[PDB]
Amino acid sequence: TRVHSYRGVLIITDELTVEAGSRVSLSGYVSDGGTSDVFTICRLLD
Amino acid sequence: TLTIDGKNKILATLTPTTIVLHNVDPTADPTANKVTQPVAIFFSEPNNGLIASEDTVNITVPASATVSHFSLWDDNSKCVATGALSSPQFFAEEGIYVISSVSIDLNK
Repeated sequence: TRVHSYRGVLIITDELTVEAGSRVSLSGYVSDGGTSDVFTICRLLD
Repeated sequence: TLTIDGKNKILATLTPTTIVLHNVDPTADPTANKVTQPVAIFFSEPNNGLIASEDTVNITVPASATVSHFSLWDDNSKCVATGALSSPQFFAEEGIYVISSVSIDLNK
């Protein structure tokens, strides 16, 4: 009788996954003119 | 002076099912120094008068523990065979001890 044993290595298996997300943000409004240069009263003529 | 046919037709009835790890050499009936909780160990079919474990067995070893000897147990809570593993080890932290195989052999 021997009963003699052996020894191995520590083998482990795992599944890893990292995830993320996305969101789009928008801000708009109906045009009521716009930032202009030389905002002055005018007198058009044809 | 048994013959292979005999040798085999003997270990078939042995069927160890449990393995317990010990810090020091076991006594005649090892009851103390049990460092790891018992776990199931699936053995195999006798062939050429020796049986060996088939599943790589992983056992939890507590912190600040040493492992140098093992004792196989059967389903009747009776220790069957005792021995020492090839390389002892100290587990300073919580870890897992791996045994590739244990082979009960009668060829010598």
